[PDB]
Amino acid sequence: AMLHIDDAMIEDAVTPQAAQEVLHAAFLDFGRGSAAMQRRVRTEAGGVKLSTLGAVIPGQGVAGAKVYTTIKGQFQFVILLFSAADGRPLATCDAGTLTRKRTAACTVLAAGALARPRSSVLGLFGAGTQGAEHAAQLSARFALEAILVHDPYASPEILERIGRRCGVPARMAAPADIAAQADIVVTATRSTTPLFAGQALRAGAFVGAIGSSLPHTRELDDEALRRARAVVVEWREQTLSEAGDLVLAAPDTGLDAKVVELADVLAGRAAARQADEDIVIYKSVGVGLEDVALAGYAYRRLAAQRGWPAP
Amino acid sequence: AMLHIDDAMIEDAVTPQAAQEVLHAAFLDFGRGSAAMQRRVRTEAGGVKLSTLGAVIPGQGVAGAKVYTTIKGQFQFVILLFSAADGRPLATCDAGTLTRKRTAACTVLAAGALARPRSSVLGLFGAGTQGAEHAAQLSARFALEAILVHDPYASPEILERIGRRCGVPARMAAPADIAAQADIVVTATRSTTPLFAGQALRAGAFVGAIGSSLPHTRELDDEALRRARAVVVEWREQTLSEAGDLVLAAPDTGLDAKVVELADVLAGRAAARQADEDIVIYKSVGVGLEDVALAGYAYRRLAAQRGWPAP
Ligand SMILES: [Cl-]
Ligand SMILES: [Cl-]
Ligand SMILES: [Cl-]
Ligand SMILES: [Cl-]
Ligand SMILES: [Cl-]
Ligand SMILES: [Cl-]
Ligand SMILES: [Cl-]
Repeated sequence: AMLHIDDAMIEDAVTPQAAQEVLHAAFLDFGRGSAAMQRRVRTEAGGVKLSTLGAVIPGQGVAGAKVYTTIKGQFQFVILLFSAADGRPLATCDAGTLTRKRTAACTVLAAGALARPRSSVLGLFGAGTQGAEHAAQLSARFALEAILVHDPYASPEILERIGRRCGVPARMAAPADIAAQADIVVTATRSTTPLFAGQALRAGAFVGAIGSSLPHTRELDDEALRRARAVVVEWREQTLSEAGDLVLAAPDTGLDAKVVELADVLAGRAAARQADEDIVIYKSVGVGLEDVALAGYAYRRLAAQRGWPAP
Repeated sequence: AMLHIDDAMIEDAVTPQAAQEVLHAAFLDFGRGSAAMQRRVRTEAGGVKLSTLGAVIPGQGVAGAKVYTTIKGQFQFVILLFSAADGRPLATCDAGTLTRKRTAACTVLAAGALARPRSSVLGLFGAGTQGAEHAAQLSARFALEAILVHDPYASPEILERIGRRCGVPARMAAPADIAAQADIVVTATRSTTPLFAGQALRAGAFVGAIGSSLPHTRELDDEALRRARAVVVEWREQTLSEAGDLVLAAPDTGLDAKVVELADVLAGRAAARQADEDIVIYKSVGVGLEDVALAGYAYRRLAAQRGWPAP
């Protein structure tokens, strides 16, 4: 059997701040052209979908792919890691915990660069495990004073849990109230219609639209995209095909000319925010660079800990 | 964790004849539209390539992807196999031996359909792993009396091993003499340019061009394509994009109108050979249907033997 890195191993091996460092470096490599990704490709027959994506990151000594089935809208994932030094397979890796940490770490990287530095109100659409991870990681990055939550399944107990975890009081709020009050809005839903009116967004707001990989899902309306100074994506290529919202946006939004790549933001090449008033949208799809980079870092850390071979 | 199938397990679990039966059935399914494939996709950075391809084959209860690195022409292959019934990951599978077996098995299916039935002279370009496996499986399928081999780098021992494995006298021969004398020609090299003059090919010949899957390399020349009655491919979408033997063809060759898919040949829909004198070319690049189908067969067979869960 190949070495298998499971979710519990990832939970202990990868801190949010390590995840942010690893992803920052991998994106800088991607921007310099010293790392490469495979776009997400989907195949389907008999109601069973198979998808693949991946990356080659020689700067971190790894290459890999994430492969997964989709059946009735449910996913089962395997990440497979190889050595970039000699090409040999290294390990398989669960995707659940890794994806939770990765999604919030990328949102933090983007908000750190593009949200107002003194942001103090976080709005959350969806307060399950991904929403809560975003709240924890963002609370560590910003001096937050409130977390406003919209999720019909949040309970007073979930709110106290998240509040205690973050050290910031969390409370329920209506969608229009979140949009109007929040400096940073994260949307983490399988919605197929817009979560709030673009008109309602606070001046200066950063929106991290995480949403879903599933067909027909979208969270933002044309107005939000039209209002935005910039729409930050992981990769020009994939994110402009993949995402429901970006593909749908009519020529009116001017979306095209305002799309900027995360690597350019992180490298300090984009100058995306011109003014305090600017709205910035970050659209996350998950690209193969991110999974591979974090699984490689986990492999390296667990190997050192356990006497596994170096990548 | 995951169950793993290694190269030694495939060597023992998978005969050529079984591989041919499994692959013939998978192609029929693909031909009927009930199975689907992912084209090969290649990603490269810092001299390290990562490739993926795969398939969903509900009829055989499996889906999966082969993922491999290439570093200086050297490959490391792993198949990730999933259940088409419930989507769950079933196994990792080393795929060195699998790849070797499936490529030769598919060429034997094509030759069985398209070469002269009483073919007795095999011409082989390339006496390495791939060429030798083709010679072995063809020696079982046809009543061969001679194997004529050209490989500019091979030692006398390699040739002696081929003769012994095949139970057929094997000798070194000049490319022009091979082309002139062979009933079946297999090209299994990394040559970037044609190996012999297409004008030299014997009337009636079946030519299995296996070595090239880069759009800038070709093993056959334009005259070969012109002379050929039919050029049979595994899947038009992939082959016509990848195979330099086809990409670089002059319009002169009439290639467009003579391309036929392997599934239509195996289903008895194609009638590709119109005359004994006809030359027929099979251009192979390797496609994900073959990998998935053979990995599923191996899994099922080993699972029955070892008590592993059913797909
Ligand atoms: Cl790609
Ligand atoms: Cl500020
Ligand atoms: Cl959206
Ligand atoms: Cl910026
Ligand atoms: Cl298909
Ligand atoms: Cl005959
Ligand atoms: Cl292959």
